[PDB]
Amino acid sequence: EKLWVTVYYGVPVWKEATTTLFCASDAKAYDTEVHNVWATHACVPTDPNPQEVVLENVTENFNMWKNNMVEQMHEDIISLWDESLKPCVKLTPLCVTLNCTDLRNVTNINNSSEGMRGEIKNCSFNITTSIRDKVKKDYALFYRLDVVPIDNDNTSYRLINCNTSTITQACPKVSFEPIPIHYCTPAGFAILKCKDKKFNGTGPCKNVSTVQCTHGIRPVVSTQLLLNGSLAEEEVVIRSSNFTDNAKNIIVQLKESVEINCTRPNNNTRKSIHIGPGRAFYTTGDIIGDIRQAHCNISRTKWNNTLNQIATKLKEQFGNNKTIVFNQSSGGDPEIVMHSFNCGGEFFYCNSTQLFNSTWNFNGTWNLTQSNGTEGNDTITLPCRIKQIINMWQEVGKAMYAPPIRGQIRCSSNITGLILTRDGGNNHNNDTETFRPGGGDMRDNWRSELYKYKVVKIEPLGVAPTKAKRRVVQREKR
Amino acid sequence: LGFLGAAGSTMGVASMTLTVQARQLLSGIVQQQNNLLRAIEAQQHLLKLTVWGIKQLQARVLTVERYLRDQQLLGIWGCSGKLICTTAVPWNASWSNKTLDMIWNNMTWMEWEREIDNYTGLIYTLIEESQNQQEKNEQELLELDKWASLWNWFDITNWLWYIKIFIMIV
Amino acid sequence: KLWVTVYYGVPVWKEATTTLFCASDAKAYDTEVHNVWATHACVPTDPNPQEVVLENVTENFNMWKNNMVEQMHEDIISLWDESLKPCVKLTPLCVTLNCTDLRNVTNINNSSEGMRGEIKNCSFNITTSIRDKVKKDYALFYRLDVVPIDNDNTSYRLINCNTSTITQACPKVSFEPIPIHYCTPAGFAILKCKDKKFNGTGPCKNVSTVQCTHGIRPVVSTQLLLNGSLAEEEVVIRSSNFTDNAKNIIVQLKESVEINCTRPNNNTRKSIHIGPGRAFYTTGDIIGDIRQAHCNISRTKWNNTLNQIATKLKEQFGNNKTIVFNQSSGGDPEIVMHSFNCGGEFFYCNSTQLFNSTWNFNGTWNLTQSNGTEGNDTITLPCRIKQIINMWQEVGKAMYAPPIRGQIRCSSNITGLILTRDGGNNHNNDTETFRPGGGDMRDNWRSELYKYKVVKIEPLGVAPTKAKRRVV
Amino acid sequence: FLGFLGAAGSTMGVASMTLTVQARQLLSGIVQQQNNLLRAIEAQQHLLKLTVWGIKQLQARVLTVERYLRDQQLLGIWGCSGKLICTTAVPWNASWSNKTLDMIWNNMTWMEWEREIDNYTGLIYTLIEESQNQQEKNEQELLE
Amino acid sequence: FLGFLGAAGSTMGVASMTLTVQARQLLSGIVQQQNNLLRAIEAQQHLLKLTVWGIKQLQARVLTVERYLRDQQLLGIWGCSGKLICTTAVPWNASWSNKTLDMIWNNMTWMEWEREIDNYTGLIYTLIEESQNQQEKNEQELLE
Amino acid sequence: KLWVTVYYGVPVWKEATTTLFCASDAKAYDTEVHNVWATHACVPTDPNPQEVVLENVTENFNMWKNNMVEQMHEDIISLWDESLKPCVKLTPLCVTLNCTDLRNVTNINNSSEGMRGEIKNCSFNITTSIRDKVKKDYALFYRLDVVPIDNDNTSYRLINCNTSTITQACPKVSFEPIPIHYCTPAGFAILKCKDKKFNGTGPCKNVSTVQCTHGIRPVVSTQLLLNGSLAEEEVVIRSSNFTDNAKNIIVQLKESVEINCTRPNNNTRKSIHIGPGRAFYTTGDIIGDIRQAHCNISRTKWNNTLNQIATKLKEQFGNNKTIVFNQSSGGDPEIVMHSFNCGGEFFYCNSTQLFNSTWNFNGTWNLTQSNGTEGNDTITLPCRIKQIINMWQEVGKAMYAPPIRGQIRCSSNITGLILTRDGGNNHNNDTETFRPGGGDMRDNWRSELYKYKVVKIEPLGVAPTKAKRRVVQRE
Ligand SMILES: *[C@@H]1O[C@H](CO)[C@@H](O[C@@H]2O[C@H](CO)[C@@H](O[C@@H]3O[C@H](CO[C@H]4O[C@H](CO)[C@@H](O)[C@H](O)[C@@H]4O)[C@@H](O)[C@H](O[C@H]4O[C@H](CO)[C@@H](O)[C@H](O)[C@@H]4O)[C@@H]3O)[C@H](O)[C@H]2NC(C)=O)[C@H](O)[C@H]1NC(C)=O
Ligand SMILES: *[C@@H]1O[C@H](CO)[C@@H](O[C@@H]2O[C@H](CO)[C@@H](O)[C@H](O)[C@H]2NC(C)=O)[C@H](O)[C@H]1NC(C)=O
Ligand SMILES: *[C@@H]1O[C@H](CO)[C@@H](O[C@@H]2O[C@H](CO)[C@@H](O)[C@H](O)[C@H]2NC(C)=O)[C@H](O)[C@H]1NC(C)=O
Ligand SMILES: *[C@@H]1O[C@H](CO)[C@@H](O)[C@H](O)[C@H]1NC(C)=O
Ligand SMILES: *[C@@H]1O[C@H](CO)[C@@H](O)[C@H](O)[C@H]1NC(C)=O
Ligand SMILES: *[C@@H]1O[C@H](CO)[C@@H](O)[C@H](O)[C@H]1NC(C)=O
Repeated sequence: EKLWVTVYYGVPVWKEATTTLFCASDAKAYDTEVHNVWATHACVPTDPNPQEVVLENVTENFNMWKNNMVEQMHEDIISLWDESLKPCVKLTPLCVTLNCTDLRNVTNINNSSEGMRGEIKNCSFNITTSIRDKVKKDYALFYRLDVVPIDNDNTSYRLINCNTSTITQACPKVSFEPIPIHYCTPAGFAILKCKDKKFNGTGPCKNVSTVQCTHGIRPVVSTQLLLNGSLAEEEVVIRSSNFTDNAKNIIVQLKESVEINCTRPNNNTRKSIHIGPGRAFYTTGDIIGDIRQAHCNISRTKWNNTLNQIATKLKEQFGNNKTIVFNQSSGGDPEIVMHSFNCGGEFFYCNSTQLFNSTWNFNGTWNLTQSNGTEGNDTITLPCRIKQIINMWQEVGKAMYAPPIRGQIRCSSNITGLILTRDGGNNHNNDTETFRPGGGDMRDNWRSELYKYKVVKIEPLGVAPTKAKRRVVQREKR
Repeated sequence: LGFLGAAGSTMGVASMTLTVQARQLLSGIVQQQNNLLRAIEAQQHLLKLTVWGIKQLQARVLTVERYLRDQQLLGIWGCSGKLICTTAVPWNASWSNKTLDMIWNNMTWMEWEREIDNYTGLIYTLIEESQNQQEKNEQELLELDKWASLWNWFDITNWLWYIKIFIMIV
Repeated sequence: KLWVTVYYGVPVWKEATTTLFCASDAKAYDTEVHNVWATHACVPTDPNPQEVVLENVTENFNMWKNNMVEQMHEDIISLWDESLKPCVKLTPLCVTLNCTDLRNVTNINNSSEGMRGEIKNCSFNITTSIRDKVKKDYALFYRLDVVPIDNDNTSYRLINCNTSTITQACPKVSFEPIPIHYCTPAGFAILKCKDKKFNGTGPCKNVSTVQCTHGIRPVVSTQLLLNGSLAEEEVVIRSSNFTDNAKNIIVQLKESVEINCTRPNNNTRKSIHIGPGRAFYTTGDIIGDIRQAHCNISRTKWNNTLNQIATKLKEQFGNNKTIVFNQSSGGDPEIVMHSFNCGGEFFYCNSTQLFNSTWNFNGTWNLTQSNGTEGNDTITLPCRIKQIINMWQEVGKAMYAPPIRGQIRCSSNITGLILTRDGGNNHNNDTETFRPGGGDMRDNWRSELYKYKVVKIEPLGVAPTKAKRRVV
Repeated sequence: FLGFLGAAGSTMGVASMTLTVQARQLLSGIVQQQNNLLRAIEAQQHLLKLTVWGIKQLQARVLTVERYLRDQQLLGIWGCSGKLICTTAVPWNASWSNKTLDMIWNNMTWMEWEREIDNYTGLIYTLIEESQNQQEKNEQELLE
Repeated sequence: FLGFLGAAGSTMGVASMTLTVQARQLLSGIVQQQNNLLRAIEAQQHLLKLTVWGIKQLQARVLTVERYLRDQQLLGIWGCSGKLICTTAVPWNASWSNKTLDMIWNNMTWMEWEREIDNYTGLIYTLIEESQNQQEKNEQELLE
Repeated sequence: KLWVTVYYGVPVWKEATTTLFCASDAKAYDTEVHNVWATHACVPTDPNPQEVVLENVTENFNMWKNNMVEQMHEDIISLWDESLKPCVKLTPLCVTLNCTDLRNVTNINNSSEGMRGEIKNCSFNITTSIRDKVKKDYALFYRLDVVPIDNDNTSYRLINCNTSTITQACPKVSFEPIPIHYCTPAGFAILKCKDKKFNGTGPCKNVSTVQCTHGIRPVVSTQLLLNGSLAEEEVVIRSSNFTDNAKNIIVQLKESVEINCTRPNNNTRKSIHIGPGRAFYTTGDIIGDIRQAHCNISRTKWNNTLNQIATKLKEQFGNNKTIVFNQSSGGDPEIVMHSFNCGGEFFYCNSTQLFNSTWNFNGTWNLTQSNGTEGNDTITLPCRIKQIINMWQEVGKAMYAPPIRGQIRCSSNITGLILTRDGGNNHNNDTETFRPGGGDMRDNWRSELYKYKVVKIEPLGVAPTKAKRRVVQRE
């Protein structure tokens, strides 16, 4: 009946801790030696076979809002972007009055100036390059949004954020293509994966596994609709900090991939004007062919069902006997008001009014509408304005100019999630709930993937009472 | 696999008795990973302190500290030899008032430590380390025995082969 | 017969020089504010420091050759350098500065009472982020920040302009000094003298060790040590060579003297844009009468304080001695006039009413007591503001401080004095003189680090014993 | 009982029983024991992008890691890697301070005894290195 | 490192003479020695600060330490963390080599020896630690 | 029975790539004021280095496939990046320069010297820190660093000003090369091929090993190799593919040739303050007249050394082929003119005289005799001076050398050549046309890291034995 401490190295005991994660991406990118991605350049290779064990009989508590991974991932992507644009030309010298004459395409009225009118502004200006004593008059086919009327004059515009921020042009060579990034924990640490088929933002996650490396979390930054992300399993899942609270954002994860065909159907000849010693400012030379409106194609039926599905879950989350309004964003940052995301290296400010507009009766028919022909289903095209000057999402002092991508641009992203925002607005006799689209927080975008991951440390050493005792005998012979 | 698992299995379960194996595997996985990492750093050689570079560097240091600290304790406790090591320190009812069957067959390792954490320090950081210090002293204090050394020398004088000759006669 | 016995963990330490790290209090974290000294970067301070005492020990100390002083000298200046590194450079700001006597054209507020000239309302045509736009803008520069130019009664310019850059201090960063705990890496330790009186260099009977220094506020002050540590029931005087004059004389006080300092000016902030995403902050309008900055000091307290110091100095330079407290002869305003930072605002005070004392050796030394507060006018120190500040060891690299919106209130604790013995021929009359000193971040560091020294711990040890390695 | 360096003034004998106290804090350090911090910085976050202090803390860490390792490596060369108090077969030398064990362990403190042996130390270390060579050689003959 | 491998790799036998028992401890000894010399240097200058060379030395220090650990970790996996030359219970799968033990030790150099085994060398290591477990499981039955 | 036994420290290495740390005596750290290629960082070299000779060891060394050359190149470039990072930039100085008054006295001064206005009393309406006030100043700029504009016989600018940023190097920083010992970390080793002459790639008979490389000077030169190493008993020609014409021909000499070089002028070092805390450095008149920089080569020694190289070239392409040392083909001046740095000052020396010799195997030559020891033994190299150095790899990132005060004198040790074989139509004529080359600093490092090869150290080793783990078997 005598127990003595017996130290065991390798006991299966762990503790919720935080550690410096390291990136691990496929080596193929290193072999291609493109090294144009704003990350992955020095990112180590990934274990060909992911190593995961089943934590059976285990019940770990998981909290998305308290997942330090999201905070770290946020800092990582923020720095990676800064790192990439750190050594690239700035548009600080380009800060002059811009004589923005409308594109000669206005002379070609055709049909409402072809696709769009005033979207592109052939602006001219006086610049001082490496030669300071000598000034130079140059023209740049800038788009709208990037220009702001200044003197209230007809052809008097200026680069947006000329004084509010320092416009830095991202090096044209660099490529803004998110490639599967796998965050990995160092030895003595382990990412816990909420394996539960369905899991609310916070709470004990039953079905649970673990990984030493996150799945390929593409650092895709997109507003409202989450493109190219992790699809929900079987059931669309809505996650909020405080659903009843309005300020809080609402993370809706779609179970099915709504493929979106976005393209920039304009053949573009890119130009470059030298501004500063060994510094060249890239702009657009000419829009060869009729100027057409950039647009994205999405099956109404698919989206109609997707809005039907989410609506049901929103009803389950709140009052199943309440009305539900998908009103469009109530103003705010252009990114928040209109779906935005990167495609081919150009950010597409695309309208999403058509997407978020339909409403639903608590007792309305809940059937999945089928297609009624190519013309019947058609596609939800979106008026898109390309804003090259892109400001930081959480800082005003920093803004980045975007090099024009020469030639036709086209992408095929999968819609995998949607950020919404509940607004009670004193619903008359309640029985109503508005869910305008949300976005603008990169963290929110990262949570959509780390929703299951949870970093924990490991403690192999362990002591326990055992009838056995250390034998005081020391002499080998006696 | 890099993972011990078997956390849910309560202490004493065949898995908890076969932990040694999974631990030998893990200790090995550490090299399988370290060697892999080293091989790459030899090829890519992008150890440049980049955004990921610094991360990799911090990560490398953390792993070393983890391995070193756990081994240091083992060494001071006189347990550097193998994972499992019985010690001479008896358990106090204050540390726990449960039968071995309870503390084991009934408690999982995670659950167990949780209760002992309140005493974990006094158990090993103090008494256990002291035990070894006293043992070490007694060792050399017993190595000054003159007759023992002379008899021990006699053993090396024949290198304990005389007994083998007896076996040869047998 | 004996055999070497390897003893691991022997309690033996040796003087060493190593890098140290700061461990700021976790309360600073909670505040969630950007400190210039990166108090947030500093690791959390261990709740209770371990001050294990080394009994039966007599460790010698050398405060004048301590590495930590030099190491921190660099650490504090680097912290400032990296803090103001990414801030507006105020480079284009310098141009032609046409100025007026006061922001008030006449006695609009208090021209008569207001120190005429202290405003020097200078106007200038600066270029905004738009390269093709020039704008006339006005600003207020205390005489200490404007130099007459072209000998034009109204033409002036920034003081350290032409010579070096004057980057404005990033406005978000706070300059509130937070206690800092320099901690030794594992395998290293800091030894602390507990002796109630310590010369600074020599043996120590009460010696303790700490893995972490006590909290030290990195305050930079001249002719004075503010918010510093206190001696023990005795003012202590330390100098590498007391019989030498140049060697600045460090004094640690046993009693703290309160110093209330404030800016009685309600000021506003004007963000003149100078460059894309670069906003220069200046004072827009002062709301009300203009009152010069000052500091309140007790007569008796300061009197009693000097008395004790004077005695210590006679005990240092022969009993029979007359300690004459003179002021600084001349040199950089930094070391001529007592200067200190207050709520993100530099203050140059004329401590003439703190360093004016002859005191005959044969005089009443009875501790002066307060009889009537009305009669005991709290010494008021004439204080001004030098917004542009300059590095102490470097001619170039000057820095600007953005104005703070509103009146500022400070109340630090006098805790030390820096002095410079001058061997005037009058010494033949035993009239010892100790002019105020300063001008060296190191002198301030030596005052707070005298009791600490860092030693590497060597756990490896050998010893002879009758025990022998047995093969069997 | 005694603190980290509590046996500093204690005789070599008394201090010999407290060796573990120091050995326990050779690698154990506040920065290393931080693990997860109650601060936005997580495991030194990212060295705060190599801050003035981030470097210091990083550097200070490597010195604790290399130093402890160096000390172990030594004991490892001397064979008694895991052991704390070892027993060498190196015969003692009279020149190394002709003193009786009573004075050494009941009077001289480790700090004092070291200062004396400092003059002749590295030599002893080499004598152990070659003694293990002889030991390994002898053991090899037995293995054969 | 002064006498770093003072004697070059001869026939594994001639190399496995006193040379191995000595050079090994001398090599590891001088390795620590030169590492200790670096400690005095960085203590004397303290100029190593994220410089082209400062980053080089910092990464080099980390490399050496982690490469030392991997070697020692491996010794630990097959309970050989004590003696530099530890025997195992694993027999030699003739597939690894048919070479006469004499030749292996009389007409073969370590440099050549490892290559023909570079394929199995890793396979062997796994058997070495797997057996260590078999032996421990047996020790776990010897109840000692 | 055979039981595998683990052996620690088995003498086995493997070609590896490892980060190398510079090790210099740092004897210049005491002179903290003086900084050179980060001398302070370089940890002091071991006072007693020992080369362990690898007896009965043969190894292959690929002087070209040598990672060290690559690392040195990256470290050398990064060193310059760090040195120029905090230094000033001539961005605002790229103004229209009214370059006139080539020289004060176009009569007695330049007179016969081929000066023809090398320096120019160039004046320019540039601003200063005052910003508001704009002042015109005059500074002598070398015709080499200046480029004419509008051909108005007046408007001029800096050769790279419009297309490249010029960063003024900090004057306090010296550019004297110091011995840098590239030391490998523990667990790694640098093999040393000790054959008398090494083809550059192949099995090496004599092989040794070093913990650190021998002192290697960071010398950057073109068409020549200065303060370098010497060959063994014989000039050695080294190339990746000699029979290929493009591959640069690396030659290493067995003996050294003194190259007395000096700028024989007393120069006043005028400095111009432009921009807050920014000061440009230039020349304030030349004290006295202008003497053209020149280099002294032993006429006979050179004749002999060239003959030695020629004989080896015969041994490389058949004696039948005549060795024709032609002058540089053409291209950037850096390569066209043997250009090096003297005492922190960059030279540009015409090398036509040193490369104008046809060594026809069919012509008899009994070496050369310096009977006229006094005179007629100094091939005076017409040396020009340049201050604006362009990055050897990129178009941008140029650097200005602040003028040095007084006469700049030096004496290096020619220790080899960098040559270029030409695909001429005279291949049938058998006339190996070899012309001097340069512009690739990697070659400079190869010429010194040729005898080194970094390899990993794997101490752990396995070996079958007749012994078994019986000791631990019983527990
Ligand atoms: C570096 O050193 C070399 C060697 O000294 C100098 O060049 C050689 O100089 C010698 C004279 O000292 C030259 O000799 C002359 O060559 C003529 C050409 O024929 C050559 O080839 C035939 C092949 O059958 C040989 O038989 C013959 O000997 C030569 O090698 C000969 O026609 C000359 O013959 C005689 O007549 C002349 C006068 O016409 C006399 O001066 C001679 O003494 C002799 O009686 C003679 O042999 C030799 O050709 C040179 N070689 C080259 C490569 O040009 C370099 O000039 C020197 N460089 C410098 C810069 O100093
Ligand atoms: C065992 O060793 C013997 C000796 O090396 C091997 O026999 C040799 O086989 C090779 C290759 O075909 C021949 O070139 C030799 O002539 C053989 N020598 C002798 C002495 O017979 C044999 O193959 C080995 N067996 C295995 C399977 O390892
Ligand atoms: C230098 O020595 C190498 C050998 O180390 C010679 O290279 C071999 O030459 C033969 C015949 O010329 C070839 O078939 C081989 O392929 C070559 N390489 C090897 C590795 O054997 C070489 O000819 C010598 N000379 C030069 C200029 O390289
Ligand atoms: C102080 O000195 C004065 C003058 O001698 C004397 O009258 C008085 O009693 C003394 N005591 C006090 C008030 O300290
Ligand atoms: C530059 O321009 C100013 C203003 O016209 C003039 O005074 C000055 O002489 C000019 N300098 C040169 C070099 O022409
Ligand atoms: C070169 O060509 C000549 C022709 O005269 C021939 O005699 C000689 O052998 C060839 N090769 C050598 C070794 O020079």
